[PDB]
Amino acid sequence: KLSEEQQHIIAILLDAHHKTYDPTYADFRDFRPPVRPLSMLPHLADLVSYSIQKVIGFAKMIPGFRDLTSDDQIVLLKSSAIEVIMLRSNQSFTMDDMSWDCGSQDYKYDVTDVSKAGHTLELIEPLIKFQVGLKKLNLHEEEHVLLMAICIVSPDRPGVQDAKLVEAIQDRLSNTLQTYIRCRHPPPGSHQLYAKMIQKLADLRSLNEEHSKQYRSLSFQPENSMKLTPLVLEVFG
Amino acid sequence: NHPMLMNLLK
Ligand SMILES: C[C@H](CCC(=O)O)[C@H]1CC[C@H]2[C@@H]3CC[C@@H]4C[C@H](OS(C)(=O)=O)CC[C@]4(C)[C@H]3CC[C@]12C
Repeated sequence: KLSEEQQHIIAILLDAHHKTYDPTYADFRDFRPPVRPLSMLPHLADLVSYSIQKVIGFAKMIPGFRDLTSDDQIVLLKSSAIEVIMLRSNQSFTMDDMSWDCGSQDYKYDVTDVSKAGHTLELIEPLIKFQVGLKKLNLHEEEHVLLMAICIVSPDRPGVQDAKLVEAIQDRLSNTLQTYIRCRHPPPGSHQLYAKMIQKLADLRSLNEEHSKQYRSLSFQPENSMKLTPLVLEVFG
Repeated sequence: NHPMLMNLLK
């Protein structure tokens, strides 16, 4: 049975998500336009930079997150950002044509589009397989927003000072997610669903690592760095 | 060491 504390956590994360993920993708118009080598880099760099800001806005409204130090907030978001971007992207991802469909054909991104931003298939092929497996989980929105929040508040991230407080915050969230699955997720959909969600967090670490590797290559060349945003340069280094 | 990130978090 879902406690009062737990119901409140869910209502807050749902609202936090509704406030930071616009499913009409209205802002995409403000990005440097798409072009179909590094042809898609200006558009996707802007997209990612925007999405970083949205993730920060989401994170801020996570119950317990405000209690963390500024430094701890920084290290959690710096290491989580790419992963949460990949998680939140599942909402626009469609298995029909293995694409992110963000409202229009201009903002509909397939394997070849997202490969035109300096990243190879060593990231994109596993990213796309991740999106398929995650989509097959058929998560309730409540589960989706809990998983993103759990991903952000991970005690093992490099450079974390107050790991025990980070763990305490995450546990509250984990326990909520587990209880929610038990109470509100009907079998068979619910079968080992928690274990499968936590596995997605493992997959994301692997994707983050590969993204890091390729970001270093991309960004070693100043003419490519030039095409990013200052936020992207700060967050990804 | 991350001014923009800090600004957006405060
Ligand atoms: C379009 C969707 C988001 C859709 C949604 O939110 O619903 C996002 C989600 C994950 C994103 C990818 C993450 C990894 C890569 C980051 C890179 O950016 S870079 C140079 O490091 O700054 C641009 C290319 C890159 C391959 C991204 C392309 C755009 C993707 C696929």
